[PDB]
Amino acid sequence: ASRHGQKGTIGITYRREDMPFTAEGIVPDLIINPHAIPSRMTVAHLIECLLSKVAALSGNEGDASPFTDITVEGISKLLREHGYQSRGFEVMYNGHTGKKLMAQIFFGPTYYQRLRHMVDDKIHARARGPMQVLTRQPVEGRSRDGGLRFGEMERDCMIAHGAASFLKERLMEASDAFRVHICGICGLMTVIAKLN
Amino acid sequence: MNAPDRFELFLLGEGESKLKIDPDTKAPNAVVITFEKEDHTLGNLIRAELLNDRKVLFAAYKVEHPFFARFKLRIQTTEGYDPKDALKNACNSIINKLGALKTNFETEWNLQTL
Amino acid sequence: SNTLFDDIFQVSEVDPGRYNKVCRIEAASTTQDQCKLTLDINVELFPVAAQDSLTVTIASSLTRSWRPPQAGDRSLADDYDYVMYGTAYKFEEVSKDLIAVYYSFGGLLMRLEGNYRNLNNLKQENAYLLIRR
Amino acid sequence: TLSHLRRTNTPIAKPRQLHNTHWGLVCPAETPEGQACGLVKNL
Amino acid sequence: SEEGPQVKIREASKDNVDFILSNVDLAMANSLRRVMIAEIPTLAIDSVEVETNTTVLADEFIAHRLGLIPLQSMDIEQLEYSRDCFCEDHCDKCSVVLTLQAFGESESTTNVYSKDLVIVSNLMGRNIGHPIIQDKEGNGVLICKLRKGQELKLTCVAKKGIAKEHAKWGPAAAIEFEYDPWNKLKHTDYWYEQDSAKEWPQSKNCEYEDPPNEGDPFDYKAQADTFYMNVESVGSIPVDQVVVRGIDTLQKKVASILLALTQM
Amino acid sequence: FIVEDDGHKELKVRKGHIAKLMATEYQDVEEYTWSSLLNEGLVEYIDAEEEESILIAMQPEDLEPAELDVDPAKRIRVSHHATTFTHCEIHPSMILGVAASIIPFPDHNQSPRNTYQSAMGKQAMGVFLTNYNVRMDTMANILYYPQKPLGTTRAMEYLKFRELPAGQNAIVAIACYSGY
Amino acid sequence: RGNLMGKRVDFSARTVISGDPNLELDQVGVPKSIAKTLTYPEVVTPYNIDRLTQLVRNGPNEHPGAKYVIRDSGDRIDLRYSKRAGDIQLQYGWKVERHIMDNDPVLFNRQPSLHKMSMMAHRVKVIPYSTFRLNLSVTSPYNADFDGDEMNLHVPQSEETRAELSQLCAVPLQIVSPQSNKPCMGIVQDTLCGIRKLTLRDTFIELDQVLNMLYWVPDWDGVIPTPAIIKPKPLWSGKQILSVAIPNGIHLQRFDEGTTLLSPKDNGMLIIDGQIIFGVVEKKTVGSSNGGLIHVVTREKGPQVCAKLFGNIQKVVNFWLLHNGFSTGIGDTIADGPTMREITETIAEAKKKVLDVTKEAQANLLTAKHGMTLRESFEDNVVRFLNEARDKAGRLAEVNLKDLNNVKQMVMAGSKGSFINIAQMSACVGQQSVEGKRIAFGFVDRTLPHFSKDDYSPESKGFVENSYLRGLTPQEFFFHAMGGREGLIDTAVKTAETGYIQRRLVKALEDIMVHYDNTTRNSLGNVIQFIYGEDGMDAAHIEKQSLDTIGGSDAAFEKRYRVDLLNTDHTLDPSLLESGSEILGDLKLQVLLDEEYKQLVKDRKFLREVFVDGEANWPLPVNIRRIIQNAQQTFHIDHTKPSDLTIKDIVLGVKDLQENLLVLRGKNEIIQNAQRDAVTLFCCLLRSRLATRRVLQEYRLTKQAFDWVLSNIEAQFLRSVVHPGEMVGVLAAQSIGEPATQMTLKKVTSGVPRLKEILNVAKNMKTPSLTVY
Amino acid sequence: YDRKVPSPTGEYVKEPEWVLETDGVNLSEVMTVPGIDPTRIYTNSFIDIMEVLGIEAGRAALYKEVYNVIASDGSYVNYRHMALLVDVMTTQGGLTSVTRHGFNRSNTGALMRCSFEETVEILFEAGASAELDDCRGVSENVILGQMAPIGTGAFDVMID
Amino acid sequence: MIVPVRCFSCGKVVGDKWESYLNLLQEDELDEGTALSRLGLKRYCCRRMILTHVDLIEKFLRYNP
Amino acid sequence: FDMGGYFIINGSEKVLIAQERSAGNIVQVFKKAAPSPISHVAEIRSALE
RNA sequence: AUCGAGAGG
Ligand SMILES: [Mg+2]
Ligand SMILES: [Zn+2]
Ligand SMILES: [Zn+2]
Ligand SMILES: [Zn+2]
Repeated sequence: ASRHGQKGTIGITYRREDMPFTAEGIVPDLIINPHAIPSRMTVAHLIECLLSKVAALSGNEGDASPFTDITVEGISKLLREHGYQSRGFEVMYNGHTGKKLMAQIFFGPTYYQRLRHMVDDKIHARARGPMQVLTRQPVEGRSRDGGLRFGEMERDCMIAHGAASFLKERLMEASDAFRVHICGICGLMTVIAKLN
Repeated sequence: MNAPDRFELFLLGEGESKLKIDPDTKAPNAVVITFEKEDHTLGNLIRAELLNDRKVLFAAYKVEHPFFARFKLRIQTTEGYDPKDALKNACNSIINKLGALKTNFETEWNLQTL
Repeated sequence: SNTLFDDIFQVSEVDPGRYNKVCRIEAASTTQDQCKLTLDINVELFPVAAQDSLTVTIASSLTRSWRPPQAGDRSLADDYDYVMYGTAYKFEEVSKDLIAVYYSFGGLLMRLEGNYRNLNNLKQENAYLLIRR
Repeated sequence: TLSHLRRTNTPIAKPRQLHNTHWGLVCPAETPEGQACGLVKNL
Repeated sequence: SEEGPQVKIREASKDNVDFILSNVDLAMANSLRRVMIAEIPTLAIDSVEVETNTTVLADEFIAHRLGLIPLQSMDIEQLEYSRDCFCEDHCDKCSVVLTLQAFGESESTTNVYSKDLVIVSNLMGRNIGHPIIQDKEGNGVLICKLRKGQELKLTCVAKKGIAKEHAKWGPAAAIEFEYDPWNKLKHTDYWYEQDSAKEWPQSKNCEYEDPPNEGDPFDYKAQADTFYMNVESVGSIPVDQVVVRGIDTLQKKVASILLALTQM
Repeated sequence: FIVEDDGHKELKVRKGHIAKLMATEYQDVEEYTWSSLLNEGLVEYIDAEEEESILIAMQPEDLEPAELDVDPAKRIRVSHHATTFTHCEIHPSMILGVAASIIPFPDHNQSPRNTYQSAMGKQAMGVFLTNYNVRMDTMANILYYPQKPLGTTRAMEYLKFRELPAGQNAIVAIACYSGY
Repeated sequence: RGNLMGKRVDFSARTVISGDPNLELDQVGVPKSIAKTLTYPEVVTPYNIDRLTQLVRNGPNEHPGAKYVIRDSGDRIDLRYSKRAGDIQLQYGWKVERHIMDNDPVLFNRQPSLHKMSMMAHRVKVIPYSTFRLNLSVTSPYNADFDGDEMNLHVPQSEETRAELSQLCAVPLQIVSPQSNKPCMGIVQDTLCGIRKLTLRDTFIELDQVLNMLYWVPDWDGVIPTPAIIKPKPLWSGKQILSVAIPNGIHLQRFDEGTTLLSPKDNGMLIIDGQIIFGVVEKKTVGSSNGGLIHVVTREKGPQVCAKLFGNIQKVVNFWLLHNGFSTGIGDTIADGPTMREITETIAEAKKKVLDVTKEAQANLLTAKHGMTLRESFEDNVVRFLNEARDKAGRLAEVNLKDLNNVKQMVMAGSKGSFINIAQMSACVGQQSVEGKRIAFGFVDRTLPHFSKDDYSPESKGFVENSYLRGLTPQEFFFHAMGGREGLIDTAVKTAETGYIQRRLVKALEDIMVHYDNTTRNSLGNVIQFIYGEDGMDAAHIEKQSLDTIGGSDAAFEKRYRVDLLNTDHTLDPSLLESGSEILGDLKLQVLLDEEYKQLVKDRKFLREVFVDGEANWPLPVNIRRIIQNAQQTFHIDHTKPSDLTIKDIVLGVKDLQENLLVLRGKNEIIQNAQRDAVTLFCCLLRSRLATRRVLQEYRLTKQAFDWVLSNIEAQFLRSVVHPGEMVGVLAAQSIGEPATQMTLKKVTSGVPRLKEILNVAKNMKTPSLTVY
Repeated sequence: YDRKVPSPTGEYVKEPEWVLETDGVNLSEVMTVPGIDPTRIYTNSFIDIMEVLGIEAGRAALYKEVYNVIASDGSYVNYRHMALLVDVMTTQGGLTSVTRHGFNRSNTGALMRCSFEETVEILFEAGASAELDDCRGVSENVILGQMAPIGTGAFDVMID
Repeated sequence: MIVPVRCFSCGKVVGDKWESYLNLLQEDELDEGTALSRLGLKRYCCRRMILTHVDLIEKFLRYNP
Repeated sequence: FDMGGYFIINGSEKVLIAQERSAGNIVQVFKKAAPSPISHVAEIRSALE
């Protein structure tokens, strides 16, 4: 995630040759989607990218402190003094083909953070596994080879779908099915089933 | 954890053939060649050179998934022209052009001072 | 398999509405006073300034898969310099002795108004529109 | 660590709102999401 | 000189070659630069055994850095891929064994560079395995730092590979790539506020092509056939060799396709 | 800051005091400290119930006299319309916590985004302590090559960020590309 | 509630999700490490034993493999470390717990499960990475983002269960939803933006890219379409290539604002037999709209065709975008210097308006309207002034944005963005509200200690005139923070309240089912409804159609439907019918048209009685516009030749068709009258559209096409009926609760609190009101 | 209020009208005031409508209230779902709440009602009253792990 | 925690340039941009490597063993 | 760089979160809901030193 | 197991 509430996961990793490239040979370390800018309204992300571009080019620090007279116009004037388009756009060529892209790309350094939520700490599949001592139902927890919970809401969805058999299979054969003998008179779980 | 070994991008697996060739459906004198363990570097060049053959009616290529290093090349040619021969000619033209490029670059390099 | 309409128009209006490679063109028929033409034109390919006079032809042929024109053996049906292909989508009776035809060349549009053409410009996808200097 | 060492809790008539008097004292932004919003605060 | 693609070298150094590639279809130029990035072989450290590590770093950290070290690869085609050689793990015809031992004997911090790398295997008289050293003071890449008392003693094995398998096997750093510097082909639609010509900077390569005439219509049948390239080498392989081996690798792949066709 | 009359109202803190403070800093003479400002009546502690009876400026330039040719790109600061000042803010950015002080240009983001980042900055990996190799913690993660941000904040210097950063300056492109 | 109505289940997986443009809609990308863990008990039969033996030969450590073998004895063989997992000789009747494999039906799920569309079935596609992969046009029903979301997967364990997953809960079956009687899926994000960028008249494609795009369509026919430009240079239009993905026989008509049949701005949409004629494609055409491409295709060709249509559109547009590119930067947030000058001038003008109103109020020269306080009037006016100022500045900005403005591009496409986004980002972020009013005096008679007491100015009470581009001042920053905190509290409270509301709804209606006598009863036999929805139709088979007898002048109604063979001027023109002149003045053939017109007038009176405001567009089962458009193509009607339709044919055939429509089936008077009631509105629609003058002049049908339309209407009507066993109570509860979960925020209670008042039948409402006419 | 009304020519045209909105409610006495239209009077207190105009008017007012709740958001839900909810709230003569004291105090089986709220008191009173559960509710069959009369389970399959 | 060997983006080796950069700053009284240009680092992808690096090792080296 | 401010209990580092509370010895005047027979209240909670 | 804290959508 950047420093602006723009969280995301890796969807794919491309090698350098497949990546789009600027005429200087520079290549994005990272690519984010424009469809996450307008709804969230995080202009500071883009101003940070501009200012970081100018800072790396000029070898200075970017004063992105709040409540200063650092305008977009001043940063843009500096960047254009460095020979780049004042608004951070850059002509980029497609990696697969080598032909330029019709649209120019907003391209530059941006501070990104690696967060504690990684995938192989989350994977979990069960099939059969350990059971709880009391309920004879699957135990709880990925770190216990446990099972996922088929809560009342999921039961509701399966009822709405009309899948009675899947609902029974989830509730009995994929959990705590049990065979009990009962009396036809008492009607209770009383019979002494001396089986063999 | 689930990541494939990197060498599967360019090392052919067990029984995997570099080229598979299947006749097309609903298109006369057309064929689909599955290239295994290759990417845009080769497919784009081959399609571009095939598009220079005046007896090639159709030529396209596609990588059905970035996960896998392989692609499909569909070629349709004029009647009395096997598409495999069109591929052969395109490849030989590519090699001749690259050889000329290498020769000219070596000349210009030997002409230089640094 | 032959021509269905042919005339010469004096272009009156050119409109590049929001586009950079297409203008809509409004032309009045030379040698007619009840026939008019509206047409989207790729002005990058064939630029059309106002007051020009252009020969316009609606054809039928000369489907199967499209083929590049070989190496030169293929013979055109056009000494013209701008040819498109479209589809008729409405046959509007504007009034008595007044009919208009709407064509779509891949989303480019044509509206042609007249009265005389009757055994032509039928409910057919087949529509080659040819334009001469 | 710094954020954890400067944290407040409110054991629970509109507490979760950012009251005007919070100016300069508690952070306007740094708060948890969910059912601790506005109750847990950072100086 | 010879019919086909033409080359005119603008400038050349031991690390950079800026040239003009004329009379080439674009896909060939793109495939060439992709090959220069990805497909030509290099020698790099692909195994590390750490006898002792009393440093403040981790073994895998140092192993990563060692893999990233540039090593000489001029006579690399005279080396075998370990996957293709017949040794048990590695031999002298497929691998190069480096040795690195350093100790903090001095009170002042003792740095550990790539000049401290020692070749142990028998090179058999080929330019291979010598670490690239372009530092003006003769040292190499700063690999580690040692406090008095710490030491680092280890053995590396360097094998043959390409940047597709791991980026350490990349000979080229950045390939500058431009064409149609005046956008005559209209291959990109510029973004502007007031004037595209004023808000977009002028290319260094604009001088090498004539400006368009405003009264000229749009050349709808033009195609890109003149490219401006600049190849930068890490130093493991010279720039001229980077591009020449790129060309050779590309045509070798094409020949492999041709041979597969022959086998079918 | 403390505002008092002097030929107008002006802060009791003067450039000579700043010079002595910075001279004390550069030694790292009798060192001029924060407590010296507090004892010399230059700064004052104020709680919420007492700032009910005071009028606070925002910049020391709000005590400048008055008299058009302005920069159109700057924020619309308001002529303060005010007088009878008793104090001045040390700096408005000091209203923030340690988390939100890492955010670059948080005055150009909508507030929930700043809240989200303040919640997520505590999940960024980096060097949490230089002695991480000497502690045996239940869990620890450390960046291989931490980078100090290209876009900083004058609050970071006191938060020790650029010494112990928690991310990297990635070359980011914003592009629709392959749809992944 | 923790062990019986919902428990922990075996054969369950859970993983972080990511998107994949190269996955089909009903496909789910399953990590290989998960496929090795989840098993299906396949019984060895002569159809599988050659496959199962090799699978078990592979074993559990690699995929495709197997994990256990279960024998006739009931004993279990653990293939992981049994000494005999190399000499396994399979005997029929055993079971192999084989690895999960491609095209297995699995149940994919995201939580919270407010929807039957939250738990849909997918075809397995084993992929080589640690994330669940899914198509983007399935994110909407799940409300799934790829910012860290986890999703769950369940594996059936019997052929019956797999059948239920694949024939009831499958993703293509869920495309048209009974909630909102419209599709729940559509083209989104990159695909939605590029499809608009590509459908422009300025978008032209050359031969190489055309051929690559064509091959990218998997169901391609191999017929390279003839280009829209031939002579100067062979050039295709983006619409031309895109229409390759659209199936043949698809017709879509829609008009938007200034849409001629020449569509000067390329508005609306016209698709004639899977080839679009005019119209830029955007969210109206291809989103989850009512009557869009997805609705039409799902109803016309079927769920599977639409499911592949999603993939084809994605694979063409994503490729074109990949080679065209799209971006966004701060450049798209800047307006001209003149524009910003006008914007700050507008803000200052509204501030002066507020100041004038304020001095007026201080002079006690205000005229407080009846009902509200003097101060209430003052507030109302100031808030209105500032809201107008923000909106006018926003319009200045939006007008100043070129068509190259990527933010405007996304907004025009509908992929992302809105007016207020542009306004706040580039003009003025506007007024800040807490508890529905301006910023209060949290201090004594002031909002911040930097203001003087009793300051009601726009700045002091939470008006931010700067844009996010310009930068907020400290007080503006704090006020924005105050509002945003209120927003977060509202979110985190509404979630819990709506979850409780949803649970109460579901528990109250869980036992409501359509029985086989078409009623709607519960676990007691008690009747809730006698006909589900008072018409007995599945909501997924229902679309908005216009009732053409409602509106218009009586004069236009007469001009449209009146047929008078007893008048030379108001008789069917003989070119509209073979029996043209032979029918003029026919006395007996005018009682038929007179009864037709009489029932049409009665229809108009009845419908105006039911729908007082004269709204003609209502959701009815069978779409007849589309059937007529189809009949004009399956039989290639031409409008110069006259028809062959006897007036008797048209009138008596429509009467017989009305007689042939069934919802109930019994043979008694009361059931017959319930049937006659349940079809009354649809028969009104039928009479409005199948009128003699309409069938002859408005769409010149032949008798062949007319009988075809009659049979097609009957078929689709019988197919739009509810199915007995449908649990319409749970469906109703979820269809109410899900849009409630997305409720988020003029002196009336509304939203979640008002819904809570309605549901708990609260006696003491917070806003009781009487509306007196 | 702007109102759509049939003009003498037959079209539908806007005919604005003065409309009185109160801040309180006493329906029984206001609608008797002369000079108003007692046909069109309406309230957001649908309980008053239920106890003034009968139960069906209460049903219609309930649907109108819920519909306005949905439409405030710009959302749309098909008539059938909200109608089903309102009928369920209404089909017992008066107004039944979706609440502990409401639908969960009904003739339904004890096992179903105990699965919502007041879980154990319901079972206690069921034992005291000696209740009998038909087990035709879905919650009963969920608790017993049996196929429920739902869709695929609302019929039996036998041989020919 | 110590100078990266190569720029992540392009792969230009930067590990040999750290001591040279520090000497250009302190020894030669230069500013950061000029030193970065002098060491051949012209692309900002290469420049953010050296310019924004925190050399934490010279702190780990202060611990005794 | 360690800042302190924490304790070390059984080896684990522990932090005392600041508990927010209403200050005592402040007199506050409150209203009462309409269905209450008293109109206003003046409360004080007497906390000692 | 229990209780509690923190965190993710
Ligand atoms: Mg999400
Ligand atoms: Zn008994
Ligand atoms: Zn060997
Ligand atoms: Zn670099």
